Amino acid sequence: MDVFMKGLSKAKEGVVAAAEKTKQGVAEAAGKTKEGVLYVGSKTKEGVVHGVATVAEKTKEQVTNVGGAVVTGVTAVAQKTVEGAGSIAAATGFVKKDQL
Amino acid sequence: MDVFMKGLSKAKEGVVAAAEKTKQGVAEAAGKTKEGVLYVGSKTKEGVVHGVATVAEKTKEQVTNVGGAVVTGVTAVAQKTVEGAGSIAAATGFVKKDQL
Amino acid sequence: MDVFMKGLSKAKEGVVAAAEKTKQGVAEAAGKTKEGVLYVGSKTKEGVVHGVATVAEKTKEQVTNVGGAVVTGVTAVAQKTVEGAGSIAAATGFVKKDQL
Amino acid sequence: MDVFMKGLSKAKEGVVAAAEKTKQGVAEAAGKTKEGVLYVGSKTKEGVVHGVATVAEKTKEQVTNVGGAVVTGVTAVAQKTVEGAGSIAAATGFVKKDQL
Amino acid sequence: MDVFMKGLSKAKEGVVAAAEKTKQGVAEAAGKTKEGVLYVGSKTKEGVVHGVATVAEKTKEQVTNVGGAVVTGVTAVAQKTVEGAGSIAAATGFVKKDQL
Amino acid sequence: MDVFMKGLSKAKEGVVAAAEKTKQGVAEAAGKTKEGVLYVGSKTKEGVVHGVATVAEKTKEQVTNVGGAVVTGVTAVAQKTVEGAGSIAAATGFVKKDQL
Amino acid sequence: MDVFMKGLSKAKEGVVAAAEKTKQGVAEAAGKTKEGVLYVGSKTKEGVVHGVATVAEKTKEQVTNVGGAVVTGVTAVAQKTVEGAGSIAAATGFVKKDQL
Amino acid sequence: MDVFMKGLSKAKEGVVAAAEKTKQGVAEAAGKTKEGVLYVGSKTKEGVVHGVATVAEKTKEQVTNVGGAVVTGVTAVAQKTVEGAGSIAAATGFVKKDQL
Amino acid sequence: MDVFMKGLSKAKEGVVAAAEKTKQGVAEAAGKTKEGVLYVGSKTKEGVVHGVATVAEKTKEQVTNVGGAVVTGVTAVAQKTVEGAGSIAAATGFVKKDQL
Amino acid sequence: MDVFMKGLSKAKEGVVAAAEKTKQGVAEAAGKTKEGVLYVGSKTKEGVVHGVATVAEKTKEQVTNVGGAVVTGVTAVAQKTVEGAGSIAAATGFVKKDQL
Amino acid sequence: MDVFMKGLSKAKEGVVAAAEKTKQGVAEAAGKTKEGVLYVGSKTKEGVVHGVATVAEKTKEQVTNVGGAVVTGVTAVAQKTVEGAGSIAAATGFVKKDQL
Amino acid sequence: MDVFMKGLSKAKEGVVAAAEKTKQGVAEAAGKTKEGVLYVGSKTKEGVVHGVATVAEKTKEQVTNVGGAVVTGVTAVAQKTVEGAGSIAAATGFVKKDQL
Amino acid sequence: MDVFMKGLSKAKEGVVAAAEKTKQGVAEAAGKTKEGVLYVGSKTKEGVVHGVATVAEKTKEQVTNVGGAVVTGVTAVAQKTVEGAGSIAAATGFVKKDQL
Amino acid sequence: MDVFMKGLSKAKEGVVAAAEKTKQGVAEAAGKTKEGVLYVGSKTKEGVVHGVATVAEKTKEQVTNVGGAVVTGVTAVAQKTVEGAGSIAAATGFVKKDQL
Amino acid sequence: MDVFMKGLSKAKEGVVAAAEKTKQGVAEAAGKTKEGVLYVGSKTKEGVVHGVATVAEKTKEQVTNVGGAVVTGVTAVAQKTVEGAGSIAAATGFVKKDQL
Repeated sequence: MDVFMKGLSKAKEGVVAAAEKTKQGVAEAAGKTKEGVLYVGSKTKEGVVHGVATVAEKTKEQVTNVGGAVVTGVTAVAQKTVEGAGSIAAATGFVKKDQL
Repeated sequence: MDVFMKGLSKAKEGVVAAAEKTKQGVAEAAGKTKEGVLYVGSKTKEGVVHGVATVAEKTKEQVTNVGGAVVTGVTAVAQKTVEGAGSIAAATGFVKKDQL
Repeated sequence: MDVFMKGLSKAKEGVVAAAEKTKQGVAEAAGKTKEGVLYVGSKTKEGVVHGVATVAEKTKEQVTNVGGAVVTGVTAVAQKTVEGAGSIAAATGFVKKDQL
Repeated sequence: MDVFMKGLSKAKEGVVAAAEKTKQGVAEAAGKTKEGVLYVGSKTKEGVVHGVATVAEKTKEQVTNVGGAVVTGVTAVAQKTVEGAGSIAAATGFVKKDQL
Repeated sequence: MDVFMKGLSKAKEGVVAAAEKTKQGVAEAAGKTKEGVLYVGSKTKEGVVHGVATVAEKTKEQVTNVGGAVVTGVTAVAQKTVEGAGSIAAATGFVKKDQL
Repeated sequence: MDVFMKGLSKAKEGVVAAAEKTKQGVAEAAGKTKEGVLYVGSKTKEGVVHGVATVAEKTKEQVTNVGGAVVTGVTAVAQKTVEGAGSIAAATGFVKKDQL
Repeated sequence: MDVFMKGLSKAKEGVVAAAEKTKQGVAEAAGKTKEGVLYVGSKTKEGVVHGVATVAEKTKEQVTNVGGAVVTGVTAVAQKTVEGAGSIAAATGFVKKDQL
Repeated sequence: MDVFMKGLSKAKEGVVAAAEKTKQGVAEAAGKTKEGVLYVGSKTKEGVVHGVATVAEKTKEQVTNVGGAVVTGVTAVAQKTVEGAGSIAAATGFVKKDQL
Repeated sequence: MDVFMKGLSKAKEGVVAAAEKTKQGVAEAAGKTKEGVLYVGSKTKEGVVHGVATVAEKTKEQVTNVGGAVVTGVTAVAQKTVEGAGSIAAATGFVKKDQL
Repeated sequence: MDVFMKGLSKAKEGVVAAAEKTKQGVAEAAGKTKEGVLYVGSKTKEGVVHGVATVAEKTKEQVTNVGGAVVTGVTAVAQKTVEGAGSIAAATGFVKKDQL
Repeated sequence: MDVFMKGLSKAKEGVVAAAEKTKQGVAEAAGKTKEGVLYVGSKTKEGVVHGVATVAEKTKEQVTNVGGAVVTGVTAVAQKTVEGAGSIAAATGFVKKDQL
Repeated sequence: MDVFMKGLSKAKEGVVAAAEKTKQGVAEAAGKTKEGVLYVGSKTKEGVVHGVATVAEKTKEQVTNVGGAVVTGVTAVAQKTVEGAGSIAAATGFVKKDQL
Repeated sequence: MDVFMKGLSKAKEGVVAAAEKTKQGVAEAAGKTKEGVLYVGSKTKEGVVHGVATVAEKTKEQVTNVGGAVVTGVTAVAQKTVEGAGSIAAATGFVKKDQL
Repeated sequence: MDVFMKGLSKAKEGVVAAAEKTKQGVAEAAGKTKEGVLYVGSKTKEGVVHGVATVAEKTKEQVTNVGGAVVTGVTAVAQKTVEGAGSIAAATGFVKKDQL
Repeated sequence: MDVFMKGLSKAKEGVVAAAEKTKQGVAEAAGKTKEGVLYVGSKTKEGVVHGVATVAEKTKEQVTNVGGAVVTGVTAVAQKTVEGAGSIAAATGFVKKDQL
C-alpha cells in the first residue's frame, strides 16, 4: 500500500525556443485555490515591429499605441466578501484512504 | 492497493517554438477552484506589424491602436458574496477509498 | 485494488509551432470548479499586419483600432451571490470506492 | 479490481502549427463545473491584414476597426444568485463503486 | 508503506533558449493557495523593435507607447474580506492515510 | 438720460477658420461716408489649384491666367466733382437729442 | 446723464485660424470718411497650389499667372475735385445733445 | 455726467493663428478720415505652393508669376484737388454735449 | 463729471502665433487723418514654398516670380493739392463738452 | 473732475510667438496725422522656402525672385502741395472741456 | 602563213576627259569566261550635288540617300553548281588551223 | 610561218584626264577566266558635292548617305561548287596550229 | 618561224592626269585566271567635297557618310569548293604549235 | 626560230600626274592566277575636301565619315576549298612549240 | 634560236609627279601566283584637307573620320585549304620549246 510516481525525460535533440509552462515528463498532484485574484497583462512571443512613423503637425492631443500586443484603459475589481458565516474551499489533488 | 503514475518523454527531434501550457507525457491530479477571478489581456504569437504611419494635420483629438492584438476600454467586476451562511467548493482531483 | 496511470511521448520529428493547451500523451483527473470568473482578451497566432496609414486633416475626433484581433468597449460583471443558505459544488475528477 | 489508463504518442513527423486544446493520445477524467462565468474575446490564427488607409478631411467624429477579428461595444452580465436555500452541482468525471 | 518519487534528466543536446517555468523530469506535490493577489505586467520573448520615429511640430499634447508588449492605464483592486466568521482554504497536494 | 452699450462673447468651442469682417457680439454706431473710392481685387478662401501644364511649341504670343480667382484688364475711374457750389454728406450713426 | 460701453470676451476654446477684421465683443463709435481712395490687391486664405508645369519650345512670347488669386493689368483713377466752393463731410459716429 | 468704457478678455484656451485686425473685447471711439490714399498689395495666410517647373527651350521672351496671390501691372492715381475754396472733413467718433 | 477707461487681460493659455494689430482688452480714442499716403507691399503668414525649378536652355529673356505673395510692376501716385484756399480735417476721437 | 486710465496684464501662460503691434491691456489717446508718407516693403512670418534650383544653359538674360513674399519694380510718389493758402490737420485723441 | 596585227594612234588634239574602257586603235583576241560572278556598284561621271538640307525635329527614325547615283538594300547570289559530271567552257578568241 | 604584232602611239596633244582601262594602240591576246568572283564598289569621276547640312533635333535614329555615288546594305555570295566530277575552262586568246 | 612583238610611244605633248590601267602602245599575251576573289572598294578621281555641316541637338543615334563615293554595310562571300574530283582552268594567252 | 620583243618610249613633253598601272611602250607575257584573294580599299586622285563642321549638342551616339571616298562596315570571305581530289590552274602567257 | 628583249627610255622633259607602278619602256616575263592574300588600305594622291572643326558639348560618345580616303571597321579572311590531295598552280610568263 504505497504511492509511486516519476518522470523521465530522455532526450536527443530538444528545443524549447519561446514557450511557457511546458511539461515534458512529469507527475503532479497540484491542488490549488484562488479566492480573489486578478491577471492583467500582455505577452508576445516571436513578435516583430518594423517601421513606425507618427507625426503631429498642429494638434491639441494625439495618443498612440503600436506594439505587437497592447492593453490600455482597463478598470477591474475582483473580490470575495464573506460577511455572514461559513466559507470552505478544499482544492485537493488526490486522496487515498483505503482500509484492509 | 497502491497508486502508480509516471510520464515518459523519449524524444529525437523535438521543437516547441512559441507555445503555452503544453504537456508531452504527464500524469496529473489537478484539483482547482476559483471563487472570484478575472483575466484581462492580449497575447500574440509569431505576429508581425510592418509599416505604420499616422499623421494629424490640424485636429483636436486622434487616438490609435494598431498592434497585432489590442484590447481597450474595458470595465469588469468579478465577485462572490456569501452574506448569509454556507458555501463549499470541493474541487478534488480523484478520490480512492476502497475497503477489503 | 490499485490505480495505474501513465503517459508516453516517444517522438521522432515533433513540431509544436504556435499552440496552446496541447497534450501529447497524458493521464489526468482534473477536477475544477469556478463560481464567478471572467475572461476578457484577444489572442492571435501567426498573424500579420502589413501596411497601415491613417491621416486626419482637420477633425474633432478620430479613433482607430487595426490589429489582427481587437476588442474594445466592453462592460461585464460576473458574480455568484449566496445570500440565503446552502451552496455546494463538488467538481470531482473520479471516485473509486469499492468494497470486497 | 483496479483502474488503468495511459496514453501513447509515438510520432514520426508531427506538426501542430497554430492550434489550441489539441490532444494526441490521452486518458482523462475531467470533472468541471461553472456557476457564473464570462468569456469575451477575439482570436485569430494565420491571419493577414495587408494594406489599410483611412483619412478624414474635415469631420467631427470617425471611428474604425479593421483587424482580422474584432469585437466592440458589448455589455454582458453573468450571475447565479441562490437567495433562498439549496444548490448543489456534482460534475463528476466517473464513479466506480462495486462490491463483491 | 512508503512514498517514492524521483526525476531523471538524461540529456544529450538540450537547448532552452527563452522560456519560463519549464520542467524536464520532475515529481511534485505543489499545494498552493492565494486569497487576494494581483499580477500586472508585460513580458516579451525574442522580440524586435526596429525603426521608430515620432515628431510633433506644434502641439499641446502627444503620448506614445511603441514597445513589443505594452500595458497602460489600469486600475485594479483585489481583496478578500472576511468580516463575519469562518473561512478555510485547504490547498493540499496529496494525502495518504491508509490503515492496515 | 444715459447711453449704454456692450457686447458679450462667452464661448466654449469657437472656430473661425478663414473669414473676414465677422462680429460675434458687438454694439456699434458706425457712421461712414465715401465720396470717390475704388475697390479692385481678387480674394480666395480655401482654394486649391492642383496640376497645371501649359506649353507653346512655335507661336508668336500666348497669355494665360489660371488661379482660383483672376481679374485682368480693367480700366475704371471714380470721381466726384463739385465745380459749382454746395455739397454735404452727413453719414451719422445715431442722434439722441431729447429735452425734458 | 452719462455714457457707458463695454465688451466681454469670456472664452473657453477659442480658435480664429485665418481671419480678418473679426470682433468678439466690442462697443464702437467708428466715424469714418474717405474722399478719394483706392484699393487694389489679391488676398487668399487656406489656399493650395500643387503642381504647375509650363514649357515653351520655340516661341516669341508667353506670359502666365497661376496663383490662387491673381489680378493683372488694371488702370484706375480715384479723385475728388472741388474746384468751385463748398464741400463738407460729417461722418459722425453718434451724437448725444440732450437738455433738461 | 461722466463717460465710462472698458474691455474684458478673460480667456482659457485662446488661439489666434494667422489673423489681422482682431478685437476680443474693446471699446473704441475711432474717428478717421482719408483724403487721398492708395492701397496696393497682396496678402496670403496659410498658403502653400508645392512644385513648380518652368522651362524655355528657345524663345525670345517668357514671363511667369506663380505665387499664391499675385498682382502685376497696375497703374493707379488717387488725389483730391481743392483748387477753388472750401473743404471740410469732420470724421468724429462720438459727441456728447448735454446741458442741465 | 470725469472720464474713466481701462482694459483687462486676465489670461490662462494665450497664444497669438502669427498675427497683426490684435487687441485683447483695450480702450481707445484714436483720432487719425491722412491727406496723401501710399501703401505698397506684400505680406505672408504661415506660408510655405517647397520645390521650385526654372531652367532656360537658349533664350533671350526670362523673368520669374514665385513667392507666396508677389507684387510686381506698379506705378502709383497719391496727392492732395490745395492750390486755392481753405482745407480742414478734424479727425477727432470723441468730444465731451457738457455744462451744468 | 479728473481723468483715469490704466491697463492690467495678469497672465499665466502667455505666448506671443511672431506678432506685430499687439496690445494686451492698454489705455491710449493716440492722436496721429500723416501728410505725405510712403510704405513699401515685404514682411513674412513663419515662412519656409525649402529647395530651389535655377539653371541657365546658354541665354542672354534671366532674372528670378523666389522668396516667400517678394516685391519688385515699383515707382510711387506721395505728396501734399499747399501752394495757395490754408491747411490744417487736427488729429486729436480726445477732448474734455466741461464747465460747472 | 603568219599572223599580223597592230594599232596606230596618231593624234593631234586628243582629249579623253572622264571615260572608261576606251580603245583608240587596237587589235585584240580577248577570250574570256565567267562562271559565277557578281557586280554591284554605282558610278558617276561629271556629276554635281549642290545644296542639301535634311532636318528631323522629333522623330524615331529617318534615313536618307542623296548622291548622284545611289544603290541601297540589295541581296544577290550568283553561283554555278556542277554536282553531277561534266562542264566545259571554251571561250576562245580565234582559232587558225589550216593545212597545206 | 611567224606571228607579228605591234602598237604605235604617235601623239601630239594627248590628254587623258580621268579615265580607266584606255588603250591607244595595242595588240593583245588576253585569255581570261573567272570561276567565282565578286565586285562591289562605287566609282566617281569629276564629281562635285557642294553644300550639305543635316540636323537632328530630338530623335532616336537618323542615318544619311550623300556622296556622289553611294552603295549601302548589300549581301551577295558568289560560288562555283564542283562536287561530282569534271570541270574545264579553256579561255584561250587565239590558237594557231597549221601544218604544211 | 619566230615571234615578234613591240610597242612604240613617240609622244610630243602627253598628259595622263588621273587615270588607271592605261596602255599607249603595247603588245601583250596576258593569261589570267581567278578561282575565288573579291573586290570591295570606292574610287574617286577629280572629286570635290566643299562644305558639310551636320549637327545633333538631343538624339540617341545619328550616322552619316558624305564623301564623293561611299560604300557601307556589305557582307559578301566568294568561294570555289571542289569537294569531289577534277577541276582545271587553262587561261592561256595564245598558243602557236605549227609543224612543217 | 627565235623570240623578239621590245618597247620604245621616245618622249618630248611627258606628264603622268596622278595615275596607276600605266604602260607607255611595253611587251609582256604576264601569266597570272589567283585562287582566293581579297581586295578592300578606297583610292582617290586629285580630290579636295574643303570645309567640314559637325557638332553634337546632347546626344548618345553620332558617327560620321566625310572623306572623298569612304568604305565602312564590310564583312567578306574569299576561299577555295579542294577537299576531294584534283585542281589545276595553268595561267600561261603564251606558248610556242613548233617543230620542223 | 635565241631570245632578245630590251627597253629604251630616251626622254627630254619627263615628269612623273605622284604615280605608282609606271612603266616607260620595258620588256617583262612576269609570272606570278597568289594562293591566299589580302590587301587592305587607303591611298591618296594630291589630296587636300583644309579646315576641320568638331566639337562635343555634353555627349557620351562621338567618333569621326575625315581624311581624304578613309577605311574603317572591316573584317576579312582569305584562305586556301587543300585538305584532300592535289593542288597545282603554274603561273608561267612564257614558254619556248621548239625543236628542229
